[PDB]
Amino acid sequence: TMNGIPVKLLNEAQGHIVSLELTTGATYRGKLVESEDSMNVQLRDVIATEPQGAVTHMDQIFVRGSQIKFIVVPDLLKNAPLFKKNSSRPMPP
Amino acid sequence: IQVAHSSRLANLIDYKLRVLTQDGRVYIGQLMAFDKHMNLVLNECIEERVPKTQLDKLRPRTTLNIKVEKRVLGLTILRGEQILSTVVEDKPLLSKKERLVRDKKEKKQAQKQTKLRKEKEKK
Amino acid sequence: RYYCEYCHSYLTHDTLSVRKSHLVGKNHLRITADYYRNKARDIINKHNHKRRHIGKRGRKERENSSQNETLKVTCLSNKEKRHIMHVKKMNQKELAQTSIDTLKLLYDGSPGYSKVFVDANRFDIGDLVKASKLPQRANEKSAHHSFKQTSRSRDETCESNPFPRLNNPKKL
Amino acid sequence: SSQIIDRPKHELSRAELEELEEFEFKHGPMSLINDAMVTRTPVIISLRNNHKIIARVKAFDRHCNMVLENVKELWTEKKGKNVINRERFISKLFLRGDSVIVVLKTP
Amino acid sequence: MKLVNFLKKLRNEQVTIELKNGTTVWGTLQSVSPQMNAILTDVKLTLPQPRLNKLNSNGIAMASLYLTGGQQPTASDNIASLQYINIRGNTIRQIILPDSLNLDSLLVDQKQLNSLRRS
Amino acid sequence: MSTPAAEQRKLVEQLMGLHDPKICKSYLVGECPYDLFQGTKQSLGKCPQMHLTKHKIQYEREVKQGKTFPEFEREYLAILSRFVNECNGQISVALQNLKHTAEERMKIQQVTEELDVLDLISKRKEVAKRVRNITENVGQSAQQKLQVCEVCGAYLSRLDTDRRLADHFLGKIHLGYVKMREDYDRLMKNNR
RNA sequence: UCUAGAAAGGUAUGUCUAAAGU
RNA sequence: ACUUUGCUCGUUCCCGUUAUGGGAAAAAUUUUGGAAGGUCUUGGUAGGAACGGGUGGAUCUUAUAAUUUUUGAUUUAU
RNA sequence: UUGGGGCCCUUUGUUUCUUCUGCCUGGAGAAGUUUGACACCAAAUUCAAAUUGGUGUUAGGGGAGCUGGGGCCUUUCAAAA
RNA sequence: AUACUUACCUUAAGAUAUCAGAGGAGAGUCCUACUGAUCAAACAUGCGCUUCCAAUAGUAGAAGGACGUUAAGCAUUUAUCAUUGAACUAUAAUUGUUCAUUGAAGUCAUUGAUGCAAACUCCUUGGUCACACACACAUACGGCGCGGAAGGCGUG
Ligand SMILES: [Zn+2]
Ligand SMILES: [Zn+2]
Ligand SMILES: [Zn+2]
Repeated sequence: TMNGIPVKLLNEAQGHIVSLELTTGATYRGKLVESEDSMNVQLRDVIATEPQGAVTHMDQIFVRGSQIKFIVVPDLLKNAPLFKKNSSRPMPP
Repeated sequence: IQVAHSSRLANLIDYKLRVLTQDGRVYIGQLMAFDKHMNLVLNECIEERVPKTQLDKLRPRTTLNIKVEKRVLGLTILRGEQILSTVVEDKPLLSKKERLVRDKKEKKQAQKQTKLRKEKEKK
Repeated sequence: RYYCEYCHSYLTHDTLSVRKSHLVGKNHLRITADYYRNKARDIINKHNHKRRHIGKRGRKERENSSQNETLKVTCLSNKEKRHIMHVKKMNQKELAQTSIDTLKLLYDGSPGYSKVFVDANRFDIGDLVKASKLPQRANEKSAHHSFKQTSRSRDETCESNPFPRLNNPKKL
Repeated sequence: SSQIIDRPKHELSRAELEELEEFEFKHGPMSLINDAMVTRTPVIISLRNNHKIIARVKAFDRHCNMVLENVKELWTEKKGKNVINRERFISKLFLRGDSVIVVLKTP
Repeated sequence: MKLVNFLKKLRNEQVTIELKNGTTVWGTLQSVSPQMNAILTDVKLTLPQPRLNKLNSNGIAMASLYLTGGQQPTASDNIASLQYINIRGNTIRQIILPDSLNLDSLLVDQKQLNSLRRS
Repeated sequence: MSTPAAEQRKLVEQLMGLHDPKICKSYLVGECPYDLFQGTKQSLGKCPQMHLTKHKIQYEREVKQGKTFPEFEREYLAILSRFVNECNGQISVALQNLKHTAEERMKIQQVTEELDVLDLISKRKEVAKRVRNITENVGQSAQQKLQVCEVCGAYLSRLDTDRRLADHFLGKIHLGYVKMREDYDRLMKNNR
């Protein structure tokens, strides 16, 4: 349908280091390969913190989208174009 | 601080909200986007919590002081299933008159941009 | 539909197989790299100074700093300050771009060298470098350069180059 | 009738959606709440948080959220062998329906 | 019938929203969203002590009630008093209506009446 | 559809004798040619016979242990043979189009003038003019440089690398038509 | 029984052809 | 309520007369609504009006109370 | 036009609307203000030079004209006592 | 810039405030630069409306931080189990106790972690405005200077 600024921003951060905390307590942090429309993400070369603290390492992971609590994208995407309020799209096809 | 009575979440962009969540945590950050599912995008948020140890100090019976864990998170997006309430904390960096001036200036620049793009593609 | 905000071009019905092929398009990558270089350049280049809150100076401060002395202030012409600012901007960029890399040049013959410093045989980031090499679906992209590749394998041993001085070395 | 029950809900049209909702209230499982709204019998609702309430139903909805009147909440609490019974009287009340378990109709 | 269109008609009325946690919110109601996202102006958040000596309150809701930030500190009971809270819709258990309102004019569904009359 | 339970309902309802015209036996054997080319630019429309998964896994059971029905094979071979011979006609048309470019009139008179210009040191002058005519034929090739993909019939080129060819050869058209050619080779070996 | 004419584009891709001196 | 005949009190003016009547204004004044102008004070000043869209974005309604957000497995309890 | 005094010059790229000239024994001179002008980032053609693609800047204060609104006053008109 | 090749793909429906009246078009719908009332938005314009806006007659001060130091601060509390051997209190999967083998997996930290209190240093923010260096007040206090920020209420 329409997605709006947060899920579209998550699609703007494909390729860069993100840090996300699931709803079970874990914290995964790696390069985000493919996100999807339902905030269903993959992550490559991640550093996986278990809830009681034991950090391990694992090559790829596919979290369910429904379990995410937040996703911490890089800082420069503050200046992303989708946050521009007055936009002038040229013409439909 | 005083917020206008008829001010929904669409109108509080660039305020500094204080979003409560399902776990006692609180994300004090500047709002800049939201959605139908109410999953915000906080700019400079600081995820706080009250620990399991100092939670006895809040139990009902000078003042009370609680030591919270400020944990800085830069440009989070939240998941809207978790949110519980939002409370405004601080007003923006700009005024209202200054935001009016800057919004007219941005719209003027966008219309000049589309004018030049159209007259360049016709040439 | 979809609209590439950076690209400024619309697209037909937003299917992930069309959208993902746009997002690794070479022209979209040039437009996005220009956008983010310019936005980082704008937030570096923007000198926003604090607003000035001038208080009325007291008497004894006025006697002391009226009886110190007056200092000459130096200022330059327009072409001088323009040339100086071009020099300062290129010096800040080469400090930001450079990096000390002498531990790589200095272990160049050591026994386990290909397993650590090669950067393609590393066990942590080993698969990523091969994975992100890119398709190069352009024949002339490989047909441009006519030098050697010098791929140092991981299987190399201690036996080759037994004496490092005799194979001609370079001084640091 | 059969034509609206048998088909999927995305193939109906708008008049058939409203007809299906009227059919689901008048001949269905929520006809218990509808009969208690008309016939003024008190209902006993067991909410999910172990509060039982007793009231009359002024209106209901497809989600089972309902506007009550003369609400008498009744819950029990304990910590170990100490146990009391509590009661709270609320005059008019809107119950968000995702917490209900078993609407009952008093004989 | 959709019963949230009843809640949209209550404007500028004091309600007492029970949340799913146990904490109750008491303030001037405002524009209610179609998914029942209530906005309250002058709230008096509180969390009821269980009124048995040995028993516990909600821990999560207690830490949440402090971390709204506006808890009036020196008081005894968990009462926080702030302005403009924005309660998300799926967390409200029941809403204690004011007593003075006339249900027999509020509960008339305009769209249902239109759909029964025009068909 | 819009809600995912609707699409899931669609799938389970299409999951829940076995002869007659109602069931596309060509899909039942496997890879209906009106199914493999649904969305592409060689689209035939819709498959006329309906396709259904309960029948297909019953056929999987039947050819796993029960039996094989060779009427299904001869129907599939008829549909496969008519499509493959039709696209053999179309690749003949494509190389005819290359020929018709190659025997274009003004280009033939230009190469005829350069080949009259081709007419020991006589052999050295003739070889220099013939290498100029070879470069004229190659200039006509540099206008095109087209070969024909022998399976699908679409154009290709050799100046292009292996990777853009690998971009072509994993197509919907080319994989579908490779599957058609492979079942045709299998059935023509097996029937003969 | 109540008169069937399917699109025409978008993005991605390589190659050709070409336009430049001091 | 209209209508006439005389008495009395009475806003203002005239007359028979300064007792008191006759006639006129059915007035002087106060309030509301409109036009003109005085002065004070605040704002704008290069784009605006009408129409046309197989035009973009917002908001609402319905699919949508069935695994991915909003009709509940976070008051930790048996 | 000149002379004196006070305050500021962090205006740090010495007024930050742009370009050129220019300054602490000074606060200055010219040119320009949106189918445009200017600053900068990127690249390939093997210095620059050139084009193509992007991001921005185009300001603040005062005065005459016209105009939107508010308050008070005066004149007139219609209505109520 | 132009041209050709190949890949991928071709759109959920409806609406734009409500109520009520009058009029009209073959019981309901639709319309009215129709009419009233209600709601909403913008723009103006107002209130003795409410809150807030930092010394120079001095080296100060308020709100917020420090992912700053003293600081290994002061006080507490933790650091894997098994199979066996030698001894061994002992319901356990010899638990308890010293030493060893073998075996599972095994975030780092013990200058840590949790509790408590103070001192010092450093950031960011604003009218550092105008007039004045003064004898006020029970109806408690001329809120009777120019502004600016935020909210309340009313009108056009
Ligand atoms: Zn693009
Ligand atoms: Zn078929
Ligand atoms: Zn092919």
